[PDB]
Amino acid sequence: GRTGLRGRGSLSCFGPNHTLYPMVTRWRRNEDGAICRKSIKKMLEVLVVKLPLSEHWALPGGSREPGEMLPRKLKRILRQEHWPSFENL
Amino acid sequence: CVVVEGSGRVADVIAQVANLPVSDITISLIQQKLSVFFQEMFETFTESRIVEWTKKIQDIVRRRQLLTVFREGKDGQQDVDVAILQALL
Ligand SMILES: Nc1ncnc2c1ncn2[C@@H]1O[C@H](COP(=O)(O)OP(=O)(O)OC[C@H]2O[C@@H](O)[C@H](O)[C@@H]2O)[C@@H](O)[C@H]1O
Repeated sequence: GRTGLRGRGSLSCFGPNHTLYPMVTRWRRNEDGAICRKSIKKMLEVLVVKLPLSEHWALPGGSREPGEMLPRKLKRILRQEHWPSFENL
Repeated sequence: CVVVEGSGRVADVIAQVANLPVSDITISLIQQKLSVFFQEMFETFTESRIVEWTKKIQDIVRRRQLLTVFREGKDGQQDVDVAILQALL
């Protein structure tokens, strides 16, 4: 539809600017190791980042300007260097 | 047998399933209502205990003549006597 602002803005190029948002999920265990329980469903854990000048938690997702290292474009400094390519595999 | 409402763990889970039809008991519904009231030891339940307690609650709420709830009317909070008399009759 319409947004109200003509132009490119702070985005890279026109149209879509393609990016990949990976998420990691795992279960939340009790002191015993069994799954902690809600009223009906269960408890889930995600791994999130907080940047020093974002004041917010967000997903470690990067712009898909590089091919496979776009999660590394989110998480080269975050995850690893060589084992990062292994986890990318 | 008269059960008293608003009292404890087993009393509430019997009193909730009082006027229900006998076929409407689901083994999911049993552990659902169980783990909220047994919330201290809710994780200590296994499936064999759930099916045993479901069978027992089934065979109890079948015989609707021999059971009564106190209902915890809580506006007069009259006596046990008004409950015990009807549970006699
Ligand atoms: N979907 C969104 N929801 C909320 N805020 C957003 C979103 N997308 C972008 N922003 C905000 O827009 C601002 C500019 O976007 P980018 O800088 O392109 O986003 P990013 O590169 O992921 O963040 C860079 C981070 O580095 C710090 O220097 C800066 O404080 C920023 O938090 C950022 O502060 C970011 O918080």
